[PDB]
Amino acid sequence: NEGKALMAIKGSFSNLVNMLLDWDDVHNSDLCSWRGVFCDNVSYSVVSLNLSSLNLGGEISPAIGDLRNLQSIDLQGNKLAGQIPDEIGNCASLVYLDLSENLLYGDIPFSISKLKQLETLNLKNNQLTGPVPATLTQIPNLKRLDLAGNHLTGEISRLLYWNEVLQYLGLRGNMLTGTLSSDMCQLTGLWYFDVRGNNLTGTIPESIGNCTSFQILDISYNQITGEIPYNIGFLQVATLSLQGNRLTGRIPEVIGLMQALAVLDLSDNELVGPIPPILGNLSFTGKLYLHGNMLTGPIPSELGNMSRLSYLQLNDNKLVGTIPPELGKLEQLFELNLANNRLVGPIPSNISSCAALNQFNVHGNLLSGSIPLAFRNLGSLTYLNLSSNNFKGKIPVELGHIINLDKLDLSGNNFSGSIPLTLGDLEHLLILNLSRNHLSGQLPAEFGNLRSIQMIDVSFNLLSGVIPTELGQLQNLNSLILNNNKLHGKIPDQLTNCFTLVNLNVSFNNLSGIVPPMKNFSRFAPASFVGNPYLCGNWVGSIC
Amino acid sequence: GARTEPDEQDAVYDIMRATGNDWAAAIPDVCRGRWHGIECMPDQDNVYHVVSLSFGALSDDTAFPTCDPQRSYVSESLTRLKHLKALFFYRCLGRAPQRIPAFLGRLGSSLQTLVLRENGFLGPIPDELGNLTNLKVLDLHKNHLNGSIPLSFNRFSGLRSLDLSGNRLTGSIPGFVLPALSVLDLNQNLLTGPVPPTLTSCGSLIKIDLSRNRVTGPIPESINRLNQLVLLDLSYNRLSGPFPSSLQGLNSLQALMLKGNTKFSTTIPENAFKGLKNLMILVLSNTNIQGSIPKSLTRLNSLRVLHLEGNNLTGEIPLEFRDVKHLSELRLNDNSLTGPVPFERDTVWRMRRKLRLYNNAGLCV
Repeated sequence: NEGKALMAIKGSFSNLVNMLLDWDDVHNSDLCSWRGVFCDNVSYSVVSLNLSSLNLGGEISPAIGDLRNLQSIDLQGNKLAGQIPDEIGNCASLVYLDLSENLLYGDIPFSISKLKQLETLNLKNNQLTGPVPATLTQIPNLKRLDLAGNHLTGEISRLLYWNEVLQYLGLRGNMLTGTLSSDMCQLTGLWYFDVRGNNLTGTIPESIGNCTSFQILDISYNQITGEIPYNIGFLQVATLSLQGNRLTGRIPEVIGLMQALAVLDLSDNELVGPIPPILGNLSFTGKLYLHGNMLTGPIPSELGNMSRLSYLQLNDNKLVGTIPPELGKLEQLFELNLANNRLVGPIPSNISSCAALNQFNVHGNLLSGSIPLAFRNLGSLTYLNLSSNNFKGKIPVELGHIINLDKLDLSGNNFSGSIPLTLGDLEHLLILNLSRNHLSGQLPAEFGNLRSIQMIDVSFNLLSGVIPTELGQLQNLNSLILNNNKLHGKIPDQLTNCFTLVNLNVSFNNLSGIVPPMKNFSRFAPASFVGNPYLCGNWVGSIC
Repeated sequence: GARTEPDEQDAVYDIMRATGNDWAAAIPDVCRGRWHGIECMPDQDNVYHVVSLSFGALSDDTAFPTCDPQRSYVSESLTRLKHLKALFFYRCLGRAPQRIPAFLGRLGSSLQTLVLRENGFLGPIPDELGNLTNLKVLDLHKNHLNGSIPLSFNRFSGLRSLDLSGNRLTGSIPGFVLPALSVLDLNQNLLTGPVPPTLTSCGSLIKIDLSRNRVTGPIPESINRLNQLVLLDLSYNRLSGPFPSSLQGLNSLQALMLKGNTKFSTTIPENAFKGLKNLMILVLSNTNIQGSIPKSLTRLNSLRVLHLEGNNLTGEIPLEFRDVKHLSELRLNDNSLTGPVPFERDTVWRMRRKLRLYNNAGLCV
């Protein structure tokens, strides 16, 4: 009788090659010891079925409704298709239902509302379509409602928000329209509110400060308009995720009193005005994402009072002034992105006290002076984008002693001197863009030691000498851009051993000779070699 | 330099001692040593007052204090908390039979939230719960409550949410006119009599759950006044026909369930369900509905779920159903329909088992 149902559930799968060989109603007498089934030790009836992560690949048989004493179902990660069968609704004792990570389609069945004992409804990441029905408000014990990763439609009826026992409202990534409601703060027991990635218009309700039980508020990427209400300051959230919307106005200063905050993301909106300095006393936040707005004024030096700040993104704004030296108090700063602003002055030396600093990006500003020497102390540095600025001086020798550098962009500046040979021993370097400067001397042959390198750009400089012949050793180099220099001599024959060299631009030099047989000569641009007087090829502007 | 009001603090000590958590008696200041489950707020005079008090494993990241099943009880010292705004007890079970204490009325004007959910309370609801004049949320779900719903609930003028589900309440539903009432949940009780007429005068109602009771009579033709009503569940009662001639004033209605009113015994006029712009769920199964499936159901735009199984429906399935491509569940099984089934391979192969037509001897092809 129960083995009947278990056998139908097995038979409704597909890819069960050597999978449920346990399940054999006649060669395996005890159905209470088959793979993934659990009975209670008194009636020996199925109460819990966990076939997680087996890729059984079929459908969910209606016979699952014939295990009346089921308390837990876990069919996650099995490439299951079809609709959620109505018969799950007559699993009256069901307490936990997890169908996440499958390919189930259709509506959330009406029979789901018959499960008066249900506490966890996890339907994450399927192809479910249709509305979030009001019937889910008829589940008196539901604590976890995770419907993320589907194609659900319609509005979030405010009927849903009248619930005292709900803990987790996960609706991320659907196509939900309409608005938030003020009744949102009636979710008096909720700790997680996630509606990111939908299409909800309207504004943030002004009474949202009544939602004091929330631990994570996430309404990001949603097309929400209006301003940030003052009462946002009464939230006790640790995560406030408002990014990717159409918010206007200034940043409410009251956000500076939310000391329980750990992640503050106001980015990719249309905010204006200054960065409120009160943000300094946010001594427990580790992520401050204010990028992609129209902010104005300085990087407040009080940002250095954020002891636990680790990820600071202020890029794509309109900030002015200097980089505050007090940023060097952030001993735990991991990533610093000040790109695309109007900052001014030197890179502060004190920023070498951010020992754990891992990515540093000041691209697109008006910074001045030289790279301070204390940057050699940034041992953990990995991404270094000083591009498009007004730096001067020579590329420091010590820059080569940052062993973990994999992306180095000094382009678009006014660097002088010759390239340090230590740049050649950046073992893990993948991208090296030194173009658009005043670099002189020879192109270093030590660049041959760049084991991992894939892109080398040193165009628009004053480089002289010869194209280093050791570049042929570079087995991952796919882009070699040397144009607009004063390199002379012949294009090395060893460049043919660059197994992956797809793009090469050595035009506008003093190169002579012919081009050697390249195994990817046709993938090059037409003007790859123009502007070399004594270079002999089959193009206009050559003597041949 | 702020401190908690001393009598409110000693009252907190005694409440906690009565609930099984004698440890709270040791905190020098409960309002500044605030635990999860207690909330204080200061007046202009820099003195803290207790405002919220919660018990039971409602959980979250954090959990509230639980109650020792051998010792706990609700202490009268709650009346010493003059400023209490919210009181939570969730699954906080005592040793033995305990009634809802009448002294809860003695903290009247301050209280706005009274939640006594699943606590095993017995006997009748105390009448003096009507003293809680500013109550906006009242939750007495799944207890064992004797007798009638108190008439003094008339005094909850500001009530937003009333939940008395899962008890043994008897008598007819008293007819309060609560102008701000949003959710009314009285399902799974033993209520009788007709649908109160005054029900249709609480216009803020978005949810009416009267399912699993003994309510008799017809659906009043004045439900059209509930222009904000989202969910109307009248399943498993003793309701009777007919439908109101017109249901057009019920926009925002997403779900209407009348399943199991086994002596409803009327027909569905073509004119009945026209105009329901947001109707998604319509369950009319096992109600002895007579006549022919109105084709107007075809033109309901938001309709996803249509349940008509277990009735005395007869005749042709409207051919206009051929043109319906948004139904996810449609049950017509166990009637005496008679024509040829008019569904396209298109939607037959999409719906599969979620389209039920069996046990109609008449049906063809």
